[PDB]
Amino acid sequence: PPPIADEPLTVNTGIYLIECYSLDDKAETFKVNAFLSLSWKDRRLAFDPVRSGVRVKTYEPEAIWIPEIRFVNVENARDADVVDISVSPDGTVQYLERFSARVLSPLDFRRYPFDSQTLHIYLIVRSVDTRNIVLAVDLEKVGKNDDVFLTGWDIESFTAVVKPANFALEDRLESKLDYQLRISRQYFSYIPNIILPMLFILFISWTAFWSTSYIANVTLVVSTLAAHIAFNILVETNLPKTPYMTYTGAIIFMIYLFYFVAVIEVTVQHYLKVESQPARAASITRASRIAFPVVFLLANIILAFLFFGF
Amino acid sequence: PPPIADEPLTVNTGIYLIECYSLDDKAETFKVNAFLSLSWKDRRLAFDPVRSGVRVKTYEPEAIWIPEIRFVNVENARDADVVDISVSPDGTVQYLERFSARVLSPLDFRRYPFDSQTLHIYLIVRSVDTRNIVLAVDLEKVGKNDDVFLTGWDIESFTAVVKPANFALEDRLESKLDYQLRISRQYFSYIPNIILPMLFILFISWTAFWSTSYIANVTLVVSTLAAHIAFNILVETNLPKTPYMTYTGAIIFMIYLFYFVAVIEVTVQHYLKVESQPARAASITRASRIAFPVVFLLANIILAFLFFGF
Amino acid sequence: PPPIADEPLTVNTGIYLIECYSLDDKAETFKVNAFLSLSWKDRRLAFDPVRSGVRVKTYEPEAIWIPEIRFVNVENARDADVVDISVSPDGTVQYLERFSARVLSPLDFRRYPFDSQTLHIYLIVRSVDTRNIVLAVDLEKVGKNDDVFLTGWDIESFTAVVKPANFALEDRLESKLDYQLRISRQYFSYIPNIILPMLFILFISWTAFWSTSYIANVTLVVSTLAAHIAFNILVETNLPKTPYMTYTGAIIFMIYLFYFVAVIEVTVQHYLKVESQPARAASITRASRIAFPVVFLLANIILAFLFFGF
Amino acid sequence: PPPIADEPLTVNTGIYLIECYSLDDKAETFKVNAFLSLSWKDRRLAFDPVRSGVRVKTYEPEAIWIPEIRFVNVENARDADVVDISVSPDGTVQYLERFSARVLSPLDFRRYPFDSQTLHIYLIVRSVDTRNIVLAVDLEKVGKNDDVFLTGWDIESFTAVVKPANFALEDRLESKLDYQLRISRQYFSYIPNIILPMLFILFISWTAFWSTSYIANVTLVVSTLAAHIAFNILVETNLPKTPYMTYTGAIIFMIYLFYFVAVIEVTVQHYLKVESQPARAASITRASRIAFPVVFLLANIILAFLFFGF
Amino acid sequence: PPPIADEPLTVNTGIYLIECYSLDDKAETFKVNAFLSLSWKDRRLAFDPVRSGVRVKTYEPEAIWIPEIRFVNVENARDADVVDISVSPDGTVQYLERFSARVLSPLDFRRYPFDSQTLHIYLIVRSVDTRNIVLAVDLEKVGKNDDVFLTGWDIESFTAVVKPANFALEDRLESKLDYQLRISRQYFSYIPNIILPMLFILFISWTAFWSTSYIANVTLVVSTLAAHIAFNILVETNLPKTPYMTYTGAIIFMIYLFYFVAVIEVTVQHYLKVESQPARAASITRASRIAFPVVFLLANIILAFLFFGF
Ligand SMILES: [Cl-]
Ligand SMILES: [Cl-]
Ligand SMILES: [Cl-]
Ligand SMILES: [Cl-]
Ligand SMILES: [Cl-]
Ligand code: NA
Repeated sequence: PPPIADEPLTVNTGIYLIECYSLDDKAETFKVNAFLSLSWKDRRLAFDPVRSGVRVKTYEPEAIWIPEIRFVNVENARDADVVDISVSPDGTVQYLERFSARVLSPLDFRRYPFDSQTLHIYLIVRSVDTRNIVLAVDLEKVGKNDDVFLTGWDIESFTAVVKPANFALEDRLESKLDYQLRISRQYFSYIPNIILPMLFILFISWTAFWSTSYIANVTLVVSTLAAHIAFNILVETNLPKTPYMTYTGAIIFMIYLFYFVAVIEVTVQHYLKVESQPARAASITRASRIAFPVVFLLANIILAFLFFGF
Repeated sequence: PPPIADEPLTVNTGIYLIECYSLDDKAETFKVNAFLSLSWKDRRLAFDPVRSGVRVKTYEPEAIWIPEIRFVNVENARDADVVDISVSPDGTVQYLERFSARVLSPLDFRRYPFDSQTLHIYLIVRSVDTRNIVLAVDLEKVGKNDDVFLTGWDIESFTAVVKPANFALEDRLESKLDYQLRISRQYFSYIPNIILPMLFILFISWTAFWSTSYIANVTLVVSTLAAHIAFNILVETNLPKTPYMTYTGAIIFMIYLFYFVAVIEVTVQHYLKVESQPARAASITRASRIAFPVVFLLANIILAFLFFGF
Repeated sequence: PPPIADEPLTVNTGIYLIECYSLDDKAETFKVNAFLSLSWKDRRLAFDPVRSGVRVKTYEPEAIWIPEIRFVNVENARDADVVDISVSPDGTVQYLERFSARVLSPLDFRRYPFDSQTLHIYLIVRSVDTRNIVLAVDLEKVGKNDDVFLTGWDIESFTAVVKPANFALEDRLESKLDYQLRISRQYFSYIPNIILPMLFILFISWTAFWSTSYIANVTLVVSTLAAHIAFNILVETNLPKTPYMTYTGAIIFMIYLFYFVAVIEVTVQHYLKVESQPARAASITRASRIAFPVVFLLANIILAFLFFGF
Repeated sequence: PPPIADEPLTVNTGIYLIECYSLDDKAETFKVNAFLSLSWKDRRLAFDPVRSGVRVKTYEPEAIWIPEIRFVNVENARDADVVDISVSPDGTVQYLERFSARVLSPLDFRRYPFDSQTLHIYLIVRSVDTRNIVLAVDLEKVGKNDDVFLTGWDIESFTAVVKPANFALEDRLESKLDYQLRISRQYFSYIPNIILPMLFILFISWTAFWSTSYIANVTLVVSTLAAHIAFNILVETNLPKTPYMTYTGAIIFMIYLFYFVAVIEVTVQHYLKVESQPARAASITRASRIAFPVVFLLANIILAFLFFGF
Repeated sequence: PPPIADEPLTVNTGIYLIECYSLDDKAETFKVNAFLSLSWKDRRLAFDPVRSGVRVKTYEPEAIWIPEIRFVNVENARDADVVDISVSPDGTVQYLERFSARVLSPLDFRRYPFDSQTLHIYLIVRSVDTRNIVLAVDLEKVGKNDDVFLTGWDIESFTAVVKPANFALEDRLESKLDYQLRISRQYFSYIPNIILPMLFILFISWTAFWSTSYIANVTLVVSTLAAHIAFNILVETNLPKTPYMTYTGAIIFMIYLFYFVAVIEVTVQHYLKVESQPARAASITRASRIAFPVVFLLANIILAFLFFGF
């Protein structure tokens, strides 16, 4: 029974985040729990405060026509309880539900761990026999409690794109809204647990530049190479497989390269010094001691600029 | 109460993909979210545009006879919300639901990670008292939304096989339709994370051909063997166990052989060179320095041709 | 309202496998999706083709008395949707449902990975006021679609044990039927990924018989020992804890022993050859070179006979 | 509408275990599938065999008053299908359901892997308008199926404590019954997969007492220590964190000590023999060769006695 | 349709914890099973004990108006069974349900494993047309059974904050109540499994100060470095990623630093002693032997004070 109309029906939406949680990097999903609030004019429900009863009447959902509002990107239909439906004298219906869903929104891992993400909640409504278009009432979209926390992320803002995207799908009009939760990863913990140990085992690796023993050098460089393989695995398992190159994906690969030519060096110095050519072996190692750290820091400046400063 | 009929009821089908997600290589399952669209003529519902009310009349599912449409490959029956049901005057019914399922479709791992897959969604309907045959009207089959993304995969196309498979099952005829989602894996991230590190440690393995010390060579070759074991484990656990040989399964196995024969060699060189026979020790080691890369690259050309070019 | 009867009621059962999947070795459970088909005579529903309507009458489940058929081994009650109910003029009811459950059946790992299993689906019905006995209609019993696949398994047959097992449970007579799905693991993939690498690292361990270097030998034997521990873990974690000895559990253990006495040997040779007693050390090692492969191949002949050929 | 009562209603309870499964040591939960049977006198339901119908008639659950029987230690309320309800002419009601739940009962890990547990299923009933008390009818509590199995566990018995604990909770009387499933871990597989390898790498560790080589000793003792850490990890991840000390927790911890002072020995001997003090170095090592196995074996006697023999 | 009122409707609340379980550190959620008890005056229900039946009358929830009481920090709506509804003649309703939910409360990992937590359960009710204020009756709040246990945690208390926080949300008043479960972690098992082994491998690492062999020293220090990397991973994977520094995260990091300068030292000793400057190379190593344990103990006092002593 949609309200009989001379024009497009505006349903006013707002979302108030109550709890936010389980951001899944591999899955690129997050779970949300909130108030969805809808409001629309059905004048067939209009009344007189004095002549009709009291100020607002409440109906349960089976009474009224309610628009079917679905979230566009969600694994399953949201789980919702209807909190209230209240009709105002002029025919204004105010609906409030409390819902929970896990949303599917893509993530950009290019600056990971140093990445910020903008999560989307898309609302659509589909027209039949009268047009529906969604729009946002900003006073009920303000959207967060001060206790809302998303673990391991700082929550920057929750807002909505006010103009909907109206389009045709299978010979009917659909109206879509984009709600945006922007967040920034807390990169802190990555430093003691990942970045710094990586660095230590690399530096320890090239400690072999002040040594002449082939077996101690092989032992060093391959030990440290092992731990770097473990860190690459540790990191890679908690990330999805991207078509593109992440920032620490880049530095981790770069590191593989430094390990390779460090092994080339130790091998070459050893060969030279069983060739009775210790002058040239020694001059290579003397050089590496400067070359390796410097080219590392240069490559890292270049890399960092490439990912962040461009 | 089926529509009483003069011959088979054609149910016209379509699927419009909204979301795709959770492609599970081990499970060989993927999760889909879509519009299922059915239309059929039940003339008992035919009516009067002028005499009765409005142009098109709408029903809820409890009123009308609906055909029972099942998916063949699914863990469970779909979770569906009925979006709308609309009947036209001549008795044409248009049914629209939004469903979610995890589909069970087999995958071919032979060219993995460079593999391409065709996922299937099967619709069957079972007849009673008159035959039902499902068929596809392409305008509601057009499938993909343009933002459908399957993480770590490129979605190349979504189409439907127009001719249904009509056959006999338990003394009634069933009609089955095959919808096909073709996709290709994104192999990129495999290169920095698996292939290149694998190659690097194999090369580091061969650095022992320019050394004469048994212990540094053993240390080298068994260390790199260790990391290669780790890679074959990492790779193998994220894959199902196939009756056939996968491409990177082949290259990984081959790598095992190069490790073994490398060990045989270092062992042999050391033995010869404690046998007071450095002429043949040195000549073996020198030979291997050319032999191993050459045979590796030849084996890889042979293999790549074997898997892809065949 | 059970059919009032002059005799114990035969419910004819049958199962048609549509989907098979998720065989979980650790849990010893597998998931199935199929047709359950029932037929029984309720004469109260009997009617006349000529005077009564025409040939077959259809009911909803709430119309008819339906027998409660439960699966004996299932974690939870199955999820079933009723496909059809058809009554024939004489009072024969033909019921058809589509269900999905995870069946819980024990597995025999003695010959793992080279092993066959017989999976069971048990149906009971519980009698009241009239006896129920279940039995199978063999032609509504053809079990499979030609598209059923169980990952990592070859499906040999799906049949039903024709004579039911009738017994008393909680002071009433219950009737049980045994449906049997026999399967054999595809051992292929175990060979390149587990078995052969295990062997290689064992042989690599034995190169220490051609070396007199204590440290290169200790390095060898403990390195490969490490890899064998890793393989033991890889295999055993994907298995349940059996009260008995699995086949590859045995060979993995046997391998542990060969590693131990290899360490003993390496130890004894080094000790003998630092006491200036190299003659007997050398002849020990010489012997080992023959003994270890000989006793390995023998122990394995013994074991393989013991598990499979006995 | 409870049965009109001149006294407390005794509901007679019984449970028949059908399937048992998923004992989770970490969670301390197990999953059960069984018959719950209740019986009580509701005289309001009394009737005349001759005047009324037949001997006994059947109800669906909302016709009759049924007691609300809940499991006390359980994650969520059970999933139950009501199998039958039968009222006897005198007003005796016999209720039967088949339920499935995961039960939460604590486990005692002190003698693990050699530990036995008693799993509990607790029933409460809560009074209104007349007191309800649960009590146990042993003839329908009788056993499990004889095919009931709990993986990697031997099932000792299933019995019930006949006297209930009737007590006050939130100003009404609740009656609680304790059903006890006694079980014993099957420790077998722990011996080939955990105990024996642990020992082997420990002995291999002590092989360094017959060596004077500093580096072969460090390589030995440190390699084996690595594998022991791997075992400690493997074991501890499948167990919950106890405020107390387990048996293999003790054994593993002890082993750490033996590795440590083994390292101390190796270090002290090398130091002594670069002090040109080989007399006492050799005498230390010579002693260790006896002391380590002896103090180990006696410490194990002490430990075993301390945990098990009390 | 709430009870018609001249003032705010007070719903009196209480929670009695029955089972507690699944505290999840990374998710920062825990699962609870309890009694929710609500009581309020709805006078429309008032009655005469004598004319109608008995003293107190019972309803099913669908008859009466019940307040919608929601939990604030919870993932999905709780699963609830209504245990009892009892109306007193004056119109006082006493409602009792048994619920289970996973609550989402933040955790403070700063002193981990030595950390204490206060978990929160928040109840809101939302006003319409009459104010609702939740408040708590202490007698049905007693909250624990003497058997409530949370694995790996000791439970200090369960209480509720008596004053509700009444505030305005979306132009209706909401009343919120704070129940507090205080728990403290059981750190015991962390000592044998994590802390002490970490310490052993660090000490074993420092044995390299009593040795002059470069290769035995790098073998020592990098082996132990490996095992410590493994401990850091073992710990980090069972913890969430905090914006701050945890206590054992701090000591783990500090340990990394000690490994780094141990490597620097070992490297420097070797370099000086191939530079023919053994006097103070040796005197450096002599110093390290005291310095490292002393600075370790001072850094640990400093750190421990810093975390716990404030
Ligand atoms: Cl050297
Ligand atoms: Cl050598
Ligand atoms: Cl040697
Ligand atoms: Cl030495
Ligand atoms: Cl040295
Ligand atoms: Na070494």
